[PDB]
Amino acid sequence: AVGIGAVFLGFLGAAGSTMGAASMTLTVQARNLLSGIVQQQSNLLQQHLLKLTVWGIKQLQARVLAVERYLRDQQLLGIWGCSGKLICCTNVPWNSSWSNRNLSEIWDNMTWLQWDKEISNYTQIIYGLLEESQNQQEKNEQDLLALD
Amino acid sequence: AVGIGAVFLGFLGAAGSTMGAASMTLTVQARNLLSGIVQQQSNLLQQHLLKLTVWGIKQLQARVLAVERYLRDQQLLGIWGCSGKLICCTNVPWNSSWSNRNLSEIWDNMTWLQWDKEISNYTQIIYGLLEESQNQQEKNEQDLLALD
Amino acid sequence: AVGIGAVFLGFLGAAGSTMGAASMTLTVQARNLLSGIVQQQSNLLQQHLLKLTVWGIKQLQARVLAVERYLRDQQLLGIWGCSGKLICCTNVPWNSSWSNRNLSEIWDNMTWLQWDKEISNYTQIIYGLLEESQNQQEKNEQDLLALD
Amino acid sequence: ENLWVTVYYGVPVWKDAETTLFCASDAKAYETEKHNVWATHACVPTDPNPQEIHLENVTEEFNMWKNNMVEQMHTDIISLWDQSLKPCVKLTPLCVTLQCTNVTNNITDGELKNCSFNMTTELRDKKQKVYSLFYRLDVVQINSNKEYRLINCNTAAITQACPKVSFEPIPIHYCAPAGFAILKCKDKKFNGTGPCPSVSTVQCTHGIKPVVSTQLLLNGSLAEEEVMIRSENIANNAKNILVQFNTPVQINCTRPNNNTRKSIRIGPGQAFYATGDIIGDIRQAHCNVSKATWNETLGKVVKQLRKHFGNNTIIRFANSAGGDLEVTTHSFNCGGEFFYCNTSGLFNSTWISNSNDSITLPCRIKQIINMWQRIGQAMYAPPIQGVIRCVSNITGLILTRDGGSTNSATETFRPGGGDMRDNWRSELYKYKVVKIEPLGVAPTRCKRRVVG
Amino acid sequence: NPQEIHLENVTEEFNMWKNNMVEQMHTDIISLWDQSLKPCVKLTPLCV
Ligand SMILES: *[C@@H]1O[C@H](CO)[C@@H](O[C@@H]2O[C@H](CO)[C@@H](O[C@@H]3O[C@H](CO[C@H]4O[C@H](CO[C@H]5O[C@H](CO)[C@@H](O)[C@H](O)[C@@H]5O)[C@@H](O)[C@H](O)[C@@H]4O)[C@@H](O)[C@H](O[C@H]4O[C@H](CO)[C@@H](O)[C@H](O)[C@@H]4O[C@H]4O[C@H](CO)[C@@H](O)[C@H](O)[C@@H]4O[C@H]4O[C@H](CO)[C@@H](O)[C@H](O)[C@@H]4O)[C@@H]3O)[C@H](O)[C@H]2NC(C)=O)[C@H](O)[C@H]1NC(C)=O
Ligand SMILES: *[C@@H]1O[C@H](CO)[C@@H](O[C@@H]2O[C@H](CO)[C@@H](O[C@@H]3O[C@H](CO[C@H]4O[C@H](CO)[C@@H](O)[C@H](O)[C@@H]4O)[C@@H](O)[C@H](O[C@H]4O[C@H](CO)[C@@H](O)[C@H](O)[C@@H]4O[C@H]4O[C@H](CO)[C@@H](O)[C@H](O)[C@@H]4O[C@H]4O[C@H](CO)[C@@H](O)[C@H](O)[C@@H]4O)[C@@H]3O)[C@H](O)[C@H]2NC(C)=O)[C@H](O)[C@H]1NC(C)=O
Ligand SMILES: *[C@@H]1O[C@H](CO)[C@@H](O[C@@H]2O[C@H](CO)[C@@H](O[C@@H]3O[C@H](CO[C@H]4O[C@H](CO)[C@@H](O)[C@H](O[C@H]5O[C@H](CO)[C@@H](O)[C@H](O)[C@@H]5O[C@H]5O[C@H](CO)[C@@H](O)[C@H](O)[C@@H]5O)[C@@H]4O)[C@@H](O)[C@H](O[C@H]4O[C@H](CO)[C@@H](O)[C@H](O)[C@@H]4O)[C@@H]3O)[C@H](O)[C@H]2NC(C)=O)[C@H](O)[C@H]1NC(C)=O
Ligand SMILES: *[C@@H]1O[C@H](CO)[C@@H](O[C@@H]2O[C@H](CO)[C@@H](O[C@@H]3O[C@H](CO[C@H]4O[C@H](CO)[C@@H](O)[C@H](O[C@H]5O[C@H](CO)[C@@H](O)[C@H](O)[C@@H]5O)[C@@H]4O)[C@@H](O)[C@H](O[C@H]4O[C@H](CO)[C@@H](O)[C@H](O)[C@@H]4O)[C@@H]3O)[C@H](O)[C@H]2NC(C)=O)[C@H](O)[C@H]1NC(C)=O
Ligand SMILES: *[C@@H]1O[C@H](CO)[C@@H](O[C@@H]2O[C@H](CO)[C@@H](O[C@@H]3O[C@H](CO[C@H]4O[C@H](CO)[C@@H](O)[C@H](O[C@H]5O[C@H](CO)[C@@H](O)[C@H](O)[C@@H]5O[C@H]5O[C@H](CO)[C@@H](O)[C@H](O)[C@@H]5O)[C@@H]4O)[C@@H](O)[C@H](O)[C@@H]3O)[C@H](O)[C@H]2NC(C)=O)[C@H](O)[C@H]1NC(C)=O
Ligand SMILES: *[C@@H]1O[C@H](CO)[C@@H](O[C@@H]2O[C@H](CO)[C@@H](O[C@@H]3O[C@H](CO)[C@@H](O)[C@H](O)[C@@H]3O)[C@H](O)[C@H]2NC(C)=O)[C@H](O)[C@H]1NC(C)=O
Ligand SMILES: *[C@@H]1O[C@H](CO)[C@@H](O[C@@H]2O[C@H](CO)[C@@H](O[C@@H]3O[C@H](CO)[C@@H](O)[C@H](O)[C@@H]3O)[C@H](O)[C@H]2NC(C)=O)[C@H](O)[C@H]1NC(C)=O
Ligand SMILES: *[C@@H]1O[C@H](CO)[C@@H](O[C@@H]2O[C@H](CO)[C@@H](O[C@@H]3O[C@H](CO)[C@@H](O)[C@H](O)[C@@H]3O)[C@H](O)[C@H]2NC(C)=O)[C@H](O)[C@H]1NC(C)=O
Ligand SMILES: *[C@@H]1O[C@H](CO)[C@@H](O[C@@H]2O[C@H](CO)[C@@H](O[C@@H]3O[C@H](CO)[C@@H](O)[C@H](O)[C@@H]3O)[C@H](O)[C@H]2NC(C)=O)[C@H](O)[C@H]1NC(C)=O
Ligand SMILES: *[C@@H]1O[C@H](CO)[C@@H](O[C@@H]2O[C@H](CO)[C@@H](O)[C@H](O)[C@H]2NC(C)=O)[C@H](O)[C@H]1NC(C)=O
Ligand SMILES: *[C@@H]1O[C@H](CO)[C@@H](O[C@@H]2O[C@H](CO)[C@@H](O)[C@H](O)[C@H]2NC(C)=O)[C@H](O)[C@H]1NC(C)=O
Ligand SMILES: *[C@@H]1O[C@H](CO)[C@@H](O)[C@H](O)[C@H]1NC(C)=O
Repeated sequence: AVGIGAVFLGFLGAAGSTMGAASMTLTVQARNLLSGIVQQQSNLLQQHLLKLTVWGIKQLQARVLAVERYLRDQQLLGIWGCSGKLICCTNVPWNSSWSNRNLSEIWDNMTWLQWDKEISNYTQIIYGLLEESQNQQEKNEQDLLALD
Repeated sequence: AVGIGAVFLGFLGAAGSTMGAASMTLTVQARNLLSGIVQQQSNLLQQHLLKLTVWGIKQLQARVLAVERYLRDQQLLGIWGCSGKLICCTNVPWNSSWSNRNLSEIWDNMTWLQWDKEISNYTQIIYGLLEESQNQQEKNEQDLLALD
Repeated sequence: AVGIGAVFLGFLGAAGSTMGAASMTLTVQARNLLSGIVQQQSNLLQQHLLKLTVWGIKQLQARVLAVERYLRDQQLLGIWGCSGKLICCTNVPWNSSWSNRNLSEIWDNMTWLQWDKEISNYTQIIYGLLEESQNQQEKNEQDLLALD
Repeated sequence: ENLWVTVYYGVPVWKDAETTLFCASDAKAYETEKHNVWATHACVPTDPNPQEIHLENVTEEFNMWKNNMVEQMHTDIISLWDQSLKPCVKLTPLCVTLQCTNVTNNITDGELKNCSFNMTTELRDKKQKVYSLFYRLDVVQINSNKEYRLINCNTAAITQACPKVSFEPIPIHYCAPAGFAILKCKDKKFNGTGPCPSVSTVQCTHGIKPVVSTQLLLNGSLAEEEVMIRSENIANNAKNILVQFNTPVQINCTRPNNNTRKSIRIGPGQAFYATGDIIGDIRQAHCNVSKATWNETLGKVVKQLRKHFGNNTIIRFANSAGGDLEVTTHSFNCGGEFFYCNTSGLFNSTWISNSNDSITLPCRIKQIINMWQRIGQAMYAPPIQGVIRCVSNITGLILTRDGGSTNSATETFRPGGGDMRDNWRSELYKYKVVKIEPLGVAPTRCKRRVVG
Repeated sequence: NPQEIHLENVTEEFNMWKNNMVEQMHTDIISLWDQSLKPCVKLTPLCV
């Protein structure tokens, strides 16, 4: 209806804003990602026998896909050492053949969507060892160094 | 049958005990929360064709609701920085218009159920920024301070 | 077909190798554990009405069991303080009535399968207090000691 | 001057997502009658408030033509019909040969018939003759005094709709799940495809009522604009046109016969709904339009299409000239029996170089329909008793050119309605589902202690 | 073994009249009957 301007800004409300602005609004995304219970109730908000109407089970397929792609996403975080923590710093340098531009030149200049588009091709290969050189051989260390 | 008194005390066995007592028995709850495999087996513990008896799929609806409400609960912990850790300390002060009473006056005096009842109304509003003022702007800090 | 030897080594490719070798290849297992989306697509890679063919829903039963046994496994890690971290050190001593042999005598001598077989009987009892004496009463401490 | 590549959870990001969506509609208790067509009791209730939030300076593509939510939103509608029918009574003991001729009237205007006829009673070897009243289209002849057979008997079976269920359309809000999101476009002059500069975020559709209509749409959404309307590619004739208004004009379809009915028992629990005696006048099904508004809403539909065939060119119109009985004329539902009017008065004008006078449009009523162009078990529509009267709110129409002739001299064209899902493009063109890709790696200077 | 464990000094409401598990526990019993019947023989040639 008529626009009300009381709350700011909202889920993906920073998609049209640069990465620096949205980098601060990471949580108005993280809660809306998984929650398939706030919006769908275990029991409803008598002629029918059982509820295998296809409103029933293809709602049912949706709820798990809601979680599993989250659940495998957050496992990637469990691979890289960031489980309960939304941002994550990183040890292996960036050799910039994936992008030649600066630090200001992205957070102030572009947006998140406008950054994936360009390295969408280099995406899989990086995730190869943001754990291996970062975590696979981060903790044989404190294995071999808490050894004493 | 006749009561046997060998094990102590059990799942929610500290619900009738004060918060301090139950605060130590947080794990006899955390394992019984999700485990829908210990009690339900992937294959059973030949005339039938397939098992779409409604024992089959409304058992099936139950298992995911078992996880997703856990999974969204533990995401709230992932929002507040406590993923693998059951208790969690906290930075933003408590202004006590939500409850005027003391520290001893709850853990020794009341129980957990007997504490939610009174602030059940103030529940949603607090969860607004036990992350924002606690974690949303806890790590732009070490973003801006591991900057060097 | 004919064997190609370009990649090394792979999922469970260290099952025939000693625990020390496989102890370094823990991640070529952790990603293949949950991922039921990489291999199964939310929409397919028109005469039919709806897809309740039993290819549909007993694929559907499989995906959740894929996650829940992971999800309850990784909860055990959330019980022991290791959520995002694959290996985990430990405080309560090992009294060795569960195995009399050495430290070299397992990582260099045996493999992982060849270690569970022998303490498969002592398995449940240990998990009793790799949290209680390790974590249940690890953080009433920093409760009582961050008290100040 | 050293650069690390560090990750972030919850980045506003999205991908063209293909996934199955779900419906949410505010629940009507409605303990009087029961069982809605589609919503039934399974659709989840809409939240007290569905949150709408503006995506600022965002511009994102939209192509409603390879859009999938329509192929879904009819995939459903066909489906659950075939399960709202299956519990209802199966009408195969009726394909019997059941003699009749014309109905009592001074011979004026295949008005209707009245057959008297064999049937099986609740008891097996027991039979009975009783009478009913059919319409021209439901039956076709073969040979005596005289007698015909039911038009579908030729090729398909029939399951009569349970009159307990009703086909009054209600708003349906399709919903994308967590891990995805729909999204709406929000500029009024937006045409069929292109990126939308004004965008705001929804997760569940506004209330779409699934009106079963061929060649026209009505009681639909209405843009605050001057009715600018799109094709898959206007340059070609074969691909349809889909108008929809800016101020709706009223439509009231009528037949003022008070039908009577009579439950009669075919067998164990099966009760066939025979139409009974007519009491009162004989009166044909029709529909009123005041041209005053029609020709002037027409008038604005006139001038805008011009912007694609030159500002100096012919335009044209007359009636549908191709296809079957059901789609050449206005197929739709009103109150329980379906209509089929030649839209003759309407497509009546040429407008070049830029007292009530109400149109009245004769229709014929059907009872047994092979809908959605699907051969197979038919549906017998039970009659409707007493008067009928349905008001209406024209919002749009569907049209198709005829093609080959001299360019720009005088090309002609005509409403087509070759498929229905153009009914779904009517109000599913703001919307587009999209994936959540919420995690992004990006380079900053922070990094925690190198533990060595 | 199903584990039974006493909740000590706990007092909690009970209203068996708007209780739902009954409306379920008959919702079932009606239901699966109508699927233990459907595979069995249909007796309409007998109303003779
Ligand atoms: C464009 O938009 C337009 C604007 O909305 C649309 O116009 C709509 O058109 C539809 C028809 O297609 C209308 O639906 C029908 O309207 C009838 C007229 O409503 C008058 O009465 C209203 C008050 O009474 C209604 O409401 C009360 C609850 O408040 C209810 O108890 C009552 O039964 C009745 O429904 C009044 O407010 C209005 O202003 C009107 O004056 C209405 O009578 C119709 O109800 C029928 O039909 C439907 C369809 O099958 C059934 O689902 C209903 O249950 C009911 O049928 C029952 O009653 C009949 C009465 O004779 C019986 O013959 C039936 O067999 C049946 O009775 C059985 O079942 C009962 C319940 O179990 C038992 O008690 C009986 O004993 C029997 O067993 C229906 O609502 C819309 O109303 C109309 N809109 C508006 C706003 O009026 C237009 O259609 C749109 N265009 C398109 C293309 O869609
Ligand atoms: C398609 O069909 C639709 C539907 O048929 C068409 O749209 C409808 O068109 C109607 C116009 O013909 C319109 O309704 C009418 O409203 C008139 C009032 O308008 C005039 O007066 C007002 C001021 O009062 C002016 O503002 C206005 O400009 C006009 O000058 C009524 O006069 C009409 O008829 C009376 O009878 C009808 C029954 O048909 C009643 O419903 C109506 O109310 C009228 O008066 C009685 O009822 C009222 C209360 O309802 C009483 O106050 C009054 O004294 C009368 O008394 C009776 O009732 C009382 C109880 O209240 C009782 O004590 C007493 O004894 C009497 O029994 C007529 O109603 C519709 O609104 C309109 N519908 C829609 C949806 O737009 C459409 O045009 C058609 N289209 C085409 C293309 O054909
Ligand atoms: C939906 O509703 C609309 C609204 O009407 C319908 O539109 C009608 O559609 C039909 C299609 O079936 C059209 O019929 C076709 O008409 C032509 C013209 O008819 C001529 O041929 C017949 C012989 O077949 C002559 O008898 C006619 O005679 C008229 O003119 C002479 C003088 O010229 C006069 O002596 C006659 O009395 C009659 O005139 C009277 O009426 C006219 C106005 O109509 C008036 O000017 C005059 O003063 C008198 O009042 C006429 O010359 C016809 O040839 C076509 O032939 C087809 O059928 C015949 C058999 O009848 C076959 O021989 C032939 O091979 C074809 O098969 C069509 O019948 C009709 O014109 C049209 N009307 C309008 C107003 O558009 C839609 O059809 C409806 N749709 C559906 C699906 O129901
Ligand atoms: C549905 O489709 C079926 C398919 O055939 C249609 O068939 C009809 O079947 C019936 C029974 O098989 C046919 O009945 C015929 O009746 C005539 C004359 O009957 C009159 O005279 C009889 C004495 O001769 C008398 O018994 C009759 O009824 C009396 O008794 C009843 C009570 O029992 C009472 O209600 C009456 O008032 C009378 O008191 C009636 O008065 C008969 O001549 C026919 O010939 C047969 O039998 C003779 C020997 O008698 C034999 O020589 C013939 O070869 C033939 O075998 C037969 O009995 C009926 O005629 C069929 N229909 C037509 C058009 O002929 C059926 O009608 C369709 N609709 C339905 C069933 O609703
Ligand atoms: C479209 O077409 C339908 C037809 O189906 C019309 O529906 C009819 O509308 C009229 C309104 O004009 C209704 O009449 C009303 O009935 C109610 C209730 O009736 C009670 O009260 C009346 C007196 O007012 C009374 O007549 C009724 O009693 C019946 O039984 C009595 C014996 O106990 C007997 O004395 C009486 O006369 C009547 O039976 C008679 O009829 C039968 C055959 O029909 C005959 O065998 C018998 O011997 C008698 O002669 C009853 O107590 C009243 O309150 C109203 O005042 C008004 O009379 C019709 O009932 C109704 N019919 C149906 C089937 O619905 C639609 O209106 C029409 N609409 C349009 C828009 O055209
Ligand atoms: C993302 O990575 C992919 C893979 O490297 C890049 O795609 C490649 O882009 C080049 C264009 O520079 C394409 O080369 C062209 O090939 C034709 C012959 O087929 C040649 O005539 C042209 O002159 C040109 O060289 C190449 O085909 C294409 N390959 C694939 C697999 O897509 C892409 O450019 C990268 N995108 C960004 C934004 O970095
Ligand atoms: C939890 O928070 C809610 C919301 O503030 C509290 O509910 C409110 O309680 C007051 C009682 O103090 C109710 O006020 C009453 O209103 C009537 C008029 O309607 C007036 O005549 C009475 O004298 C009294 O003032 C108020 O209606 C009620 N509001 C709601 C929405 O429930 C509740 O008390 C809080 N509970 C605890 C334990 O703190
Ligand atoms: C894992 O733990 C189980 C439980 O302690 C061990 O199983 C036990 O093994 C002994 C063999 O040393 C079995 O004892 C035998 O009993 C018969 C009489 O029934 C006796 O005649 C034999 O001389 C022998 O003493 C015992 O039955 C068996 N119990 C169970 C429950 O399996 C098992 O050996 C352990 N495995 C390893 C690898 O440590
Ligand atoms: C009352 O019922 C009779 C049927 O028993 C209707 O008579 C029918 O009249 C039409 C013409 O009005 C005849 O149609 C003819 O069709 C042939 C092609 O099949 C065509 O070449 C002729 O020029 C004519 O159009 C039809 O054969 C005839 N039915 C018969 C003889 O069985 C009569 O029209 C009905 N009453 C009303 C008012 O319609
Ligand atoms: C028919 O169209 C009107 C708008 O032309 C829709 O809204 C009605 O608008 C009139 C004034 O323009 C108001 O007096 C009515 O109260 C409005 N009705 C409603 C229900 O909002 C109307 O909704 C349309 N009818 C439908 C959709 O059935
Ligand atoms: C426009 O269409 C109408 C029919 O909707 C035509 O109206 C006919 O006009 C004559 C008067 O010459 C009337 O006697 C007829 O009764 C009308 N027919 C009908 C079916 O109502 C009208 O001729 C058309 N005009 C043009 C130029 O196409
Ligand atoms: C003007 O009309 C002619 C034919 O009358 C047509 O060929 C030409 O395209 C038109 N020009 C414009 C600009 O519409």
